[PDB]
Amino acid sequence: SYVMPQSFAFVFPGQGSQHLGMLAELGLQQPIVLETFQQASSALAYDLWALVQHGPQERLDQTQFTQPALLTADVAIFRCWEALGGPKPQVMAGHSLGEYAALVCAGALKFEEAVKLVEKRGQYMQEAVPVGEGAMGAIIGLNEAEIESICENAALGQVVQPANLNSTDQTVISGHSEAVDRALNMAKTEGAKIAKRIPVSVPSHCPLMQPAADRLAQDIAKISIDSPKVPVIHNVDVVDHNEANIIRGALIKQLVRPVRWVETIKYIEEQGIKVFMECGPDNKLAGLIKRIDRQSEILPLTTTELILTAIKRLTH
Repeated sequence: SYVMPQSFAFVFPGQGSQHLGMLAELGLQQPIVLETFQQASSALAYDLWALVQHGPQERLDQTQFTQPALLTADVAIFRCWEALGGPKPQVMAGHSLGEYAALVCAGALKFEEAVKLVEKRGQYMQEAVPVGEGAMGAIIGLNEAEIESICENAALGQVVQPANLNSTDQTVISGHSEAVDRALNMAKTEGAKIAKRIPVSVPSHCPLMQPAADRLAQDIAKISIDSPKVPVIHNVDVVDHNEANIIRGALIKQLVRPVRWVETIKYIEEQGIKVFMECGPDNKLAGLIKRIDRQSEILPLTTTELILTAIKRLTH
């Protein structure tokens, strides 16, 4: 008899969630995975599946490859969810690059257009800061206020600021490499449990990305955007938007402003949604969400069995 399904959100991972061989199992099980990668490959003009399966590692980890790889992986998983009978989520959110996946899956952006766009996003971001001059760092155990103060004191004329607000006591900072190091050292001085560089060159979500944002804005103006059919909560402002130019603004501003992930998760939970499906490879967002709320449930979707389990959970 009738069972009201649990409300749920899809969360789409970004950078950091890529790995060689990702989706290999799902790719054997579900023809739509290879078809999706074929679509992406036609847009990119190289065999993306081959790159993701065989690498090399260093290749996959370069931004211009990571971005289309992860967008494609996230969309492939969404398509498998739908193919296996999964219903629409009540809301979607993606972490940085993941926001593009959310917009593709919400029907706002055409997949192959988005693939090309995120390749450009990666290319432009890579080029924004000369090699070695930027950095990102993870700080665990201090709150945002404490970290903001640290960044202000460490900057000394350079850029360093909160970049990803990931969980309540987990923040990534971004900026000039020297300033990031100064800030991380101050964070340790102030009692951070961890204050460490992350292995990226590109200082995303800070004003050093402005040159990339300017370039991407030109491309984004040319891409057709439809109103999302499922609300997508944007990183930059923690709200959904229906209007194309407002979505464009949100995507461009995203590059230079922090990813407000903890506020996004809190917003979703305040709406009564405590079941999250991680629509992509790896379990990085589950890690964050569980820290934000230990009572939340985050379900992986990386195999047919996991997808079917997740679908069943909605009514059981």
